[PDB]
Amino acid sequence: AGRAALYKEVYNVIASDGSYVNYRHMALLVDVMTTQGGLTSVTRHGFNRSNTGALMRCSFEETVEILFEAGASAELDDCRGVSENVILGQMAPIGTGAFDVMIDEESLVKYM
Amino acid sequence: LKEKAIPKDQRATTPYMTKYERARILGTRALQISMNAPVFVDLEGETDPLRIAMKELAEKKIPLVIRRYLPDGSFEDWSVEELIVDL
Amino acid sequence: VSTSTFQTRRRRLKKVEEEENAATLQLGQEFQLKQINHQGEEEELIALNLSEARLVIKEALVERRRAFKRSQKKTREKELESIDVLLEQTTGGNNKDLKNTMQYLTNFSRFRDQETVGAVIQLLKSTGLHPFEVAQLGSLACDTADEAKTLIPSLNNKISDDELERILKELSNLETLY
Amino acid sequence: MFFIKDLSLNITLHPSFFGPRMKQYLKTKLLEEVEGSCTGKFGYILCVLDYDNIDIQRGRILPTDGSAEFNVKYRAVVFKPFKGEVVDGTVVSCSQHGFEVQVGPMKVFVTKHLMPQDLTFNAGSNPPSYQSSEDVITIKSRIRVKIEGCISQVSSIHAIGSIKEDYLGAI
Amino acid sequence: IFVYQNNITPSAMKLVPSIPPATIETFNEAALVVNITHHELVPKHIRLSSDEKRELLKRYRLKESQLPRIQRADPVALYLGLKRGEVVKIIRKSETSGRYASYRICM
Amino acid sequence: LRFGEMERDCMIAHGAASFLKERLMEASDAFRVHICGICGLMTVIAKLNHNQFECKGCDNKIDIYQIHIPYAAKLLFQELMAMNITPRLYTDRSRDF
Amino acid sequence: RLVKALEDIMVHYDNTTRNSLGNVIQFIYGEDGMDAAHIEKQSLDTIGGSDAAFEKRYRVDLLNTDHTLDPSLLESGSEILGDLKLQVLLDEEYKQLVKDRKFLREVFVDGEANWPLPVNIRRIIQNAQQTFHIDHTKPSDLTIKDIVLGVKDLQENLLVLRGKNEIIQNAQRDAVTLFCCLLRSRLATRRVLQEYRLTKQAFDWVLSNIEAQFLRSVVHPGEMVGVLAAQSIGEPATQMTLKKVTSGVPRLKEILNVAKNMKTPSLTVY
Amino acid sequence: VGQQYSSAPLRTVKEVQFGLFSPEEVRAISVAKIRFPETMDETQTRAKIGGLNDPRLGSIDRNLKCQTCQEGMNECPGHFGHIDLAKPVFHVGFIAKIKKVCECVCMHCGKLLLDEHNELMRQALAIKDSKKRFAAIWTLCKTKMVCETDVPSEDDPTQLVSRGGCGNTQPTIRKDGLKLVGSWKDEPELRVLSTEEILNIFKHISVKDFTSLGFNEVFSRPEWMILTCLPVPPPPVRPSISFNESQRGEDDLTFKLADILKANISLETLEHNGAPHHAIEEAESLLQFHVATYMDNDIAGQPQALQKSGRPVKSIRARLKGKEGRIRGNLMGKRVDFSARTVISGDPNLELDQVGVPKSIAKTLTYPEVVTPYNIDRLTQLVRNGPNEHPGAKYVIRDSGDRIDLRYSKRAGDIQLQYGWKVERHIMDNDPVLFNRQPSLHKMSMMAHRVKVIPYSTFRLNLSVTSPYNADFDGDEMNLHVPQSEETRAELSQLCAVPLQIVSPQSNKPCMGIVQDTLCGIRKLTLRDTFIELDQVLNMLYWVPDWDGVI
Ligand SMILES: [Zn+2]
Ligand SMILES: [Zn+2]
Ligand SMILES: [Zn+2]
Repeated sequence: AGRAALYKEVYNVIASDGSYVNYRHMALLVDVMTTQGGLTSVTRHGFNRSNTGALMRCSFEETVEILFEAGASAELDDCRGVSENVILGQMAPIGTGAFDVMIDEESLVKYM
Repeated sequence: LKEKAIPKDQRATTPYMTKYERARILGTRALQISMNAPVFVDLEGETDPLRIAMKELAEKKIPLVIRRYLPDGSFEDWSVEELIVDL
Repeated sequence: VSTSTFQTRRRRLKKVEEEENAATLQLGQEFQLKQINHQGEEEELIALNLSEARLVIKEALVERRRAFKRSQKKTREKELESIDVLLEQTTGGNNKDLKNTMQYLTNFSRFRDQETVGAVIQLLKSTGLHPFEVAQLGSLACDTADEAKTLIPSLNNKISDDELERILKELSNLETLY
Repeated sequence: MFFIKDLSLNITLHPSFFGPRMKQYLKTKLLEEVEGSCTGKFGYILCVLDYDNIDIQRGRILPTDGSAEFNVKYRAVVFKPFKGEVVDGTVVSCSQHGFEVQVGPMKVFVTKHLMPQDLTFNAGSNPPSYQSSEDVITIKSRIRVKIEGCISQVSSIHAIGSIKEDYLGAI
Repeated sequence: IFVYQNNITPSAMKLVPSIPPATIETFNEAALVVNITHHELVPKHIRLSSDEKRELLKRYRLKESQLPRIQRADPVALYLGLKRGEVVKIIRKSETSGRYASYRICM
Repeated sequence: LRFGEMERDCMIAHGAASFLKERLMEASDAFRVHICGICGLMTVIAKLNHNQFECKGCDNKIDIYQIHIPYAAKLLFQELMAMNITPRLYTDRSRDF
Repeated sequence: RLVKALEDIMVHYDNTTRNSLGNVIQFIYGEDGMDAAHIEKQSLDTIGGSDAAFEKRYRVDLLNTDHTLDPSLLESGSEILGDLKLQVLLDEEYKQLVKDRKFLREVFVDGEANWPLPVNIRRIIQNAQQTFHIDHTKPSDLTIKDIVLGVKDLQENLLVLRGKNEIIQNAQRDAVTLFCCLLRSRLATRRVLQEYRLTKQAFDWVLSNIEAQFLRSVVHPGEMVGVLAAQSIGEPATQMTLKKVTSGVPRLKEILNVAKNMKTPSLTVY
Repeated sequence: VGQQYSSAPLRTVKEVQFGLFSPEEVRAISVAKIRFPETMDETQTRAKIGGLNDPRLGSIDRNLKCQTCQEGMNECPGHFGHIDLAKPVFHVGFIAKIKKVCECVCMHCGKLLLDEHNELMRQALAIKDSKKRFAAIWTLCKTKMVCETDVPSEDDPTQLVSRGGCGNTQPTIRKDGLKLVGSWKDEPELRVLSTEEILNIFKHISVKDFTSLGFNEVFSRPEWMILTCLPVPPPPVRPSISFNESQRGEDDLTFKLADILKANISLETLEHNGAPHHAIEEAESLLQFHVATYMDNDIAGQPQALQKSGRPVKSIRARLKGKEGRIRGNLMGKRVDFSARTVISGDPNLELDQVGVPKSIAKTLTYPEVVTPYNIDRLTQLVRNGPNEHPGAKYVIRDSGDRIDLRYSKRAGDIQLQYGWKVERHIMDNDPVLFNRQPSLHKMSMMAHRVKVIPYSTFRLNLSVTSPYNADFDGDEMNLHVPQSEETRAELSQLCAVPLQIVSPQSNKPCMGIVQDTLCGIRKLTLRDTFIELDQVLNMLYWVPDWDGVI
């Protein structure tokens, strides 16, 4: 009922300007904020309190500090996030980089 | 684990090729065509590797296999020939 | 881009584990009994004697010499000279090590027949002794139980002295005449 | 002693080699990079067995360049010597310091001090030999040696062996 | 279930989880007066069996942490008498699908 | 020219992963280091003229990997190292999840 | 802020919207598994008007001289008179449409016909009338069986989720619900042979085009749904050039920061 | 790549393991000893002394050296050193975690102040999340200030069992900038807690407790939060720029490090020589400052390490902090090569999917192409035309990675090509590009266009395409990025392209329409009052590029 009330207000703010946004985007942010069991804030004390990779979390507000908690809690970085692949200068698993590509020895001889 | 290789039977992934997929297959295939890779489709007077790759995907003569990764760790291996390029 | 295996241990930062390799079956990390086959299953360690090894190599060189002919379309002294020829075709000079190993294995060959080598392996695998012990007892030509338990110091009392003597005396009958 | 181990190798192919008989060049590059090569961890990698039944696998293409990373899985006859290992070999070189006995692809050095009392050096007989009231070690004699220590090098592995303990020396 | 008019002493409440395997639930008389689930924007939360939970995680291929969560003291969580680890198939209304089946696990 | 956080955001939204890899590495920064297989630190004294390596404090002249990371990353890591924090980089995972 | 909070969030190879950890956010993106751009605003004819106007537009009765389809509309119209086997399917169609009416009036409080859904049904009809040169003079060859069973079969082919098991089949069923209600509202036996006057060829083509246009509309695994959603919220909040309660930028930051101390606390009792 | 080949296998970072540096590990990794608090100029000779900067670490000049690797400045990263502190010191960031752990464990014995025997402790130990587990444990045993030896059994409390040892009283620890003070109880024993004391108590903590306190016996040991051995950063982190000869040009950190060595030497001196005990702790409290101020200067405990100018010194903590910092200044957002920025002008004769790029930006921005049979003739001609004839090339990169600068090349009018090389050629017509406008608030603000090389200095975009870019032609500037790879440009074509962005997924509707001039024009044109004769009609037909040829 909280998820519901939150969308109702967000939508009332988009309509306060008098503009239109497709349900999905809002329902997405809204469900992101609720999944955690309650109403989770959108600030340094909100998302930067999550289980997510230390390198991702350090890219917003609490840098040196979260890195000190990484070195203190011997934190492990899964390298499955955007920010963490961006810092490492690699092909992030987003869009184009979600799947993988391989050649088939069989098909290579079939076509010729 | 390599057990995570989902059989060629049972595939929850869509039979169609995604925009991200066709763009990477074509990109990589054109990049190889420029590294002077062999061209399977007969070049109807084609100079541009992108166009060569486009005809290669049209004649389904590309030898590429897309390894789609399922969130848990799992994967479903699909061919360029296997996928539908309706789009 | 060099040479990889199959078994990898957890990088728990610390290194202190690589112990001295001794006579008393203290083989390398890869070389222990529980080796894992490429398909993903348990396998007893592989250890050849100075004859069986030569046979395996000679088999695989003949099979490469033949494997190339398909894709080409679209006693004692005589052996040295035959091996010279096959090696000069199957290898690209670089294998100077393999060529030397081929000459050494053909020289110090205990049994020059896959038949006799087979009967030897039947007599040896029946011990229940470790592959390296089986291979070494199959490459070293001993006559005594004391000589054997000294040149191979892993034996000691894993086998009875008299029983080992019976195996030893059988090997001497199985011996190859040049 | 000679082991037979199941090994893998990461070979990288350039798109120019993406033509029907690719398998040929993959198998060939594997045999260039591995055959004859010595490593500390595995020893002298002598001969890859079964040319045909070598795992080709699906080669993962990179997102930088069109090159393909292949993990070719094979099996080979390997030679790794150890301390305590008793192996026979044939002399190669000799000096006042000692003689060098050749075992398989390697050279195991036997120091003067690693030989018994009676064994005495004499260069005043060509080629320089070793004398005793029964034993004479020269140029290419057969000796049973007990390896005491190993040195892991480039594409080489050497050892130091003794013959002073019982049932060893010339055969 | 225990219905308290105004309050229970902390000397008493010590006896609440003291007796196993049984569970003692505590709800205020005033808080009961109006039903929560009966409200407009409260969707239908449905308790799941061990087999239902195992199949949910088996089919979608997830870890328990990988699931959206519901607080232990949530109005609907107490109403349903949900225990730490139980799942609820929240079937709600969608302005683009009509129905959407969501899932929530206890905290 | 600055390809700012804004530009980063847009490219991710678009889904052009290979372009963003190029623009972050290839075009802009670009760097190759020799990290140890034991401790994920740029320790390995790579004498690549005569292929000598070695990670002192590891006795590792065997297990070394070359990695492509921005110089600002090599920098970030060396600045975290400078404050007594170990940012170990491992080429192969264990977590799975 | 929004951008950062939704970075790692994208649609996977199973249609689930997940993050860097792998924790699920939305089971099938947007509750329907459709790509935003392919969706258009359409009308659900099964919602409004009187139950009498509803009956006038959907109800088909082969057994009643004062309700039967005139054979000038249906070729099998003179021989349809009385066939209960076919009538049983008309009673199935009409029971489904009435179940639809009551379901839609349950989803939308106000009962709004206009909602964003894939496949522009409106267009295909017109497009068929352009391609097949449909003339509202000559009778439609189609069998009352061909229509009802054609729609019933089309529903079975409108996929979003492929998975073999029950949970997946039930999820697919749930997500497609609203679109199938719109499909049924526009593909009734009255409308098909009176308002549209489709031929067999035209009808079978229309079905194929709805199927293809729907199958195309499904979200693409890899779609950066998170960052896209963040920027879709960001841009109109920036272009915000602005009975008394805080709205706009203040109420927006108030919500994003989850103010326990809110500027304008309002309560409304019915 | 950092230029030059190494046989070492190339792999991707799939895991990032954080933790702490063990003083023994810092010492092991250390390539240099670090003894001199000076820099270069050994007897004033322009050469680094074997003490601070290049006692092995790395070169400061255009001259090889880097312990056996060398390779010059480029290709070779810096190598770390070590500092042996006479007395251990606290770490700035770890100060509070040190305090918290001190309040969690009994001093002298090193055992947890709380044991399993407590019901609320059992409830706490259930949490396996390091952060939440420790947050619970501290809040729980900050109240307990006596290490209980005797604890009432899970049977009846009449039978107390010895859970551990020492019934010793714990002090009420409170902060004081750089040091901690505690008190035991008429009158409380207010005493100073020393780095050494705290270290030994930490060293004494059992592994069970270690991990159950939000740590790790392998990667992050509580003990290592107090620094014994300082890791010396190499010259690339602290650049020393010797401007030709007569200049030095050091760095902030280099000064703070030299100040630490000064503080350390002054401490060591008083330890060995005349030790007035509570007169030595003066150079220790200064070392405590210097070391902690080397990492963080923007501290709460007022004194900032100001330079001999008034600059409070550029501390490591400040370097990393974003919004044009290190993370958000060099890794999240960075400066790029193959980019252009000029004024934008509107055009009705171009296409929607195009961008007008000036000839001067065309002859500057360059795509590296592959020498392929399919275009070998074209590339040979570009190489003939050179860098100034519009259709030409700037450089020729060989397979060997060697680059020929076509302009300084005297025989660049005979040069032969061979397959697989790279011809860095000028931006040719119809080459895809990323034309974008700052600030990039939504997907649409970053679109992929087609190239149309035009004269006159401005970027000519299509009138209708200003709508998703959100900026007029009132002197607006726009970025333009050159994709370097065939796959990279393929991405721009099959993902970012202008026709694909027409229908906006932000609001399921189009974002581009007909605007301004074209808009008022089309309305006035669409009427029963609007009439046009044969002559103007023939031309209006001819102005349609895709006209059927039927009047
Ligand atoms: Zn190391
Ligand atoms: Zn160096
Ligand atoms: Zn104590």
